[PDB]
Amino acid sequence: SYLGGRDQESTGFAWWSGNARLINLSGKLLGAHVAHA
Amino acid sequence: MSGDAKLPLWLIATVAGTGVLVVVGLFFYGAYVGVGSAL
Amino acid sequence: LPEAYSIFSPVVDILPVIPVFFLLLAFVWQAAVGF
Amino acid sequence: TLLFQVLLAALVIVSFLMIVAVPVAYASPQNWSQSKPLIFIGSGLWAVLVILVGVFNYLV
Amino acid sequence: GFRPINVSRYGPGNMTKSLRDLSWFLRYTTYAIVAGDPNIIAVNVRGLREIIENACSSAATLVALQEMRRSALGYLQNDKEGQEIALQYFNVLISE
Amino acid sequence: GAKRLEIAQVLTQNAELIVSRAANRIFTGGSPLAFLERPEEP
Amino acid sequence: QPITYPIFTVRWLAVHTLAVPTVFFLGAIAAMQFIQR
Amino acid sequence: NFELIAQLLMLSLIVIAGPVVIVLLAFRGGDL
Amino acid sequence: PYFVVGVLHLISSAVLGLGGIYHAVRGPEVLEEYSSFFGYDWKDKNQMTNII
Amino acid sequence: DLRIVVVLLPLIVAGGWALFKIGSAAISQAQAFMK
Ligand code: CLA
Ligand code: CLA
Ligand code: CLA
Ligand code: CLA
Ligand code: HEM
Ligand SMILES: CC1=C(/C=C/C(C)=C/C=C/C(C)=C/C=C/C=C(C)/C=C/C=C(C)/C=C/C2=C(C)CCCC2(C)C)C(C)(C)CCC1
Ligand SMILES: CC1=C(/C=C/C(C)=C\C=C/C(C)=C/C=C/C=C(C)/C=C/C=C(C)/C=C/C2=C(C)CCCC2(C)C)C(C)(C)CCC1
Ligand SMILES: [Ca+2]
Repeated sequence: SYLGGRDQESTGFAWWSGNARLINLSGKLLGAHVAHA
Repeated sequence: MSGDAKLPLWLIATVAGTGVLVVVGLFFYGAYVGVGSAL
Repeated sequence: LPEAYSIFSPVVDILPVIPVFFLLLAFVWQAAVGF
Repeated sequence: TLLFQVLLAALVIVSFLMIVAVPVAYASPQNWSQSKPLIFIGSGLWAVLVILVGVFNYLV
Repeated sequence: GFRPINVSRYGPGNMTKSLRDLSWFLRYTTYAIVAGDPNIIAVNVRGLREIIENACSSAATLVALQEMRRSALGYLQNDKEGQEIALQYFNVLISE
Repeated sequence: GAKRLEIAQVLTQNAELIVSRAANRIFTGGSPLAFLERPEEP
Repeated sequence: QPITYPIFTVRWLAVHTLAVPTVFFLGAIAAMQFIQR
Repeated sequence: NFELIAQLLMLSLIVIAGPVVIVLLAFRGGDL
Repeated sequence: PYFVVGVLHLISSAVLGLGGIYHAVRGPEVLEEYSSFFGYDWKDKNQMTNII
Repeated sequence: DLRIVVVLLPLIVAGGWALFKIGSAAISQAQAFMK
């Protein structure tokens, strides 16, 4: 039903606060830190 | 090339943003050579 | 600064500055779409 | 040691080829199957050539 | 406004209905080519999009079926005669 | 009809590849082509 | 259907003033910087 | 200064080497 | 030894750079849903102590 | 005073490009408001 993606209006977060689409996404948070490390 | 009349805004925000960022980068290079350098 | 590698002394001089360019790239991507 | 020009000059132009071609392959669903292998010949060339500049560091 | 959907957010029981439809979109296209009439494509597609509007993405189906069409006509580059037949028939599947 | 069978005789053996061309642009995290349930032979 | 806008207005003169003396002065600054004592 | 020129050229190549990954995705239709 | 310690960090960033682009673009979005190892929920506290 | 001549030569090619490239629409905008 969901599976919106990364927009303003599916998650309630804007273009800034530009990670909090990845609080609950487990897999792409790993790609945040490994690109950061 | 006209769907809209030119390539869009984020492409021209880059090269006219980098064109700003090179000129203020040219100013900090000019603190180190030239007449105000004391070198 | 090693003798064999040498000539590179142009290219490896700039190599710290590219993590500043990794931040600004993100802004360009955001400007692209979704914002 | 005149080989140490052209080996590492080939490395800097094939690793410039990896700063750009890896998000293209990763970036599209359309070409992923076709392009998936092309990273294992892509990075597999870049792996053994970084190995080959390693042995040619000590030899000169 | 289209983004490609991830399988992990979608669901394995939700996508096993999805992936068999992609074979089924061309299995009826192969049926309609030997049937000589595109009626069976143009009658089993009307309102399929407003059936699957809740579960599947409507924007993801158009881009999938277009490149399903474009890759199929790339296989017909040798005969030079049936490629314009299937271009007429795949365009019924896109426009319906 | 002899030509119309030949269009089906190019698409039937190529239909297993053509979904892997199709689904790889709309799906990301998995090899969806092997995530299918094809109808078995016997 | 369409809307036609005028090219020159008061703001075409408002934005060119403090931009025609901007990039003519940007150039002057660069020129001043290259030269030395 | 040839060395300086080369260094500057290296800096050049590499800055807009960034956004040519972005525009090539944004015009071939890759999901950005 | 000062030269080889940075090239061993310069080459180790590229293979650490492949992970952060595979797991952010091509890889799975639902980290948790897999082989019952990683992912988590931030609330199964027995799992979150195992990460530490 | 030859040096004032070379510095206004980019000033006159600035407006010299403004004649040829837009100015067909400018006289139609000078045709506007009936004056
Ligand atoms: C370990 C560090 C860490 C991590 C991983 C996070 C993680 C997060 N923070 Mg965060 N934060 C931290 C430390 C951290 N925080 C600290 C220490 C501060 C205080 C400065 C903040 C302040 C901050 C803000 C202000 C808010 C968050 C938010 C968020 C969330 C969204 C992030 C986002 O969209 O980025 C947004 C990124 C940007 C907008 C880019 C801004 C870039 C800045 C301006 C650069 C600063 C200058 C920099 C040094 C460059 C200098 C260049 C030089 C040439 C001048 C995410 C969960 C948001 C939240 O609550 O969501 C849940 C939120 O609104 N963060
Ligand atoms: C340390 C910096 C950092 C890192 C690692 C990330 C990482 C991420 N962010 Mg992010 N972000 C950052 C800073 C960062 N951000 C800042 C500063 C902002 C504020 C402007 C944002 C704002 C932001 C938003 C608003 C969103 C993200 C999202 C994402 C995630 C997925 C990206 C995506 O789907 O687009 C994929 C992007 C592309 C395909 C464009 C191509 C770009 C390429 C991949 C860059 C790398 C190229 C590189 C040079 C090649 C390396 C060479 C190789 C050999 C290794 C990803 C994990 C998104 C998310 O939550 O995911 C759903 C999202 O919605 N971020
Ligand atoms: C101990 C190591 C450490 C820690 C804890 C952090 C922590 C962080 N880094 Mg960072 N970084 C480090 C080392 C570290 N960095 C090093 C060594 C490099 C290479 C020079 C970088 C390069 C880097 C880049 C390129 C980016 C980060 C970003 C971030 C933020 C991650 C998430 C986010 O969007 O927050 C949201 C954060 C905010 C809304 C504002 C935070 C403002 C902080 C307090 C200022 C300093 C940021 C960071 C610590 C230093 C980066 C310096 C420079 C490259 C910009 C977070 C503040 C991302 C970011 O957000 O940039 C600001 C980002 O794009 N880092
Ligand atoms: C923080 C780091 C981190 C974490 C937690 C993960 C986690 C994961 N990755 Mg992954 N990955 C990472 C970094 C990371 N990755 C990096 C940097 C890359 C680029 C090389 C990859 C490339 C990658 C691919 C290509 C795949 C994964 C996959 C997976 C998943 C399944 C793991 C599995 O079955 O492996 C099996 C584990 C082994 C066979 C054991 C090998 C262990 C290594 C090679 C030995 C060396 C360990 C080392 C000595 C420890 C100290 C490190 C030291 C050098 C600092 C799992 C969620 C899979 C996935 O997403 O599912 C489809 C997958 O196919 N990863
Ligand atoms: C003397 C030199 C200049 C000439 C000949 C010139 C020419 C023009 C022209 C012809 C237009 C109308 C655009 C069109 O309808 O085609 C215009 C508008 C504009 N110019 Fe310039 N320009 C000059 C200087 C500048 C400078 C230095 C800047 C700042 C970078 C600038 C920024 C703009 C902007 C922002 C507009 C749009 C403003 C508006 O129409 O409301 N111009 N210019
Ligand atoms: C996935 C996974 C993970 C992770 C892992 C990792 C992260 C790893 C890393 C790894 C790495 C990080 C690797 C790296 C490598 C590198 C290398 C191997 C390099 C090499 C090189 C050489 C050998 C050479 C060198 C040289 C040169 C170049 C020249 C000069 C001289 C010399 C010789 C020095 C974990 C555990 C989490 C979990 C499980 C699974
Ligand atoms: C402010 C802003 C802006 C602007 C920006 C700019 C100005 C710029 C950007 C961006 C950029 C411009 C970025 C860049 C990037 C880059 C990159 C990302 C890179 C990559 C590469 C690398 C990493 C390297 C590699 C290598 C090595 C390692 C060594 C040798 C050589 C080679 C090449 C191989 C805009 C308005 C738009 C928007 C808003 C914000
Ligand atoms: Ca160097």
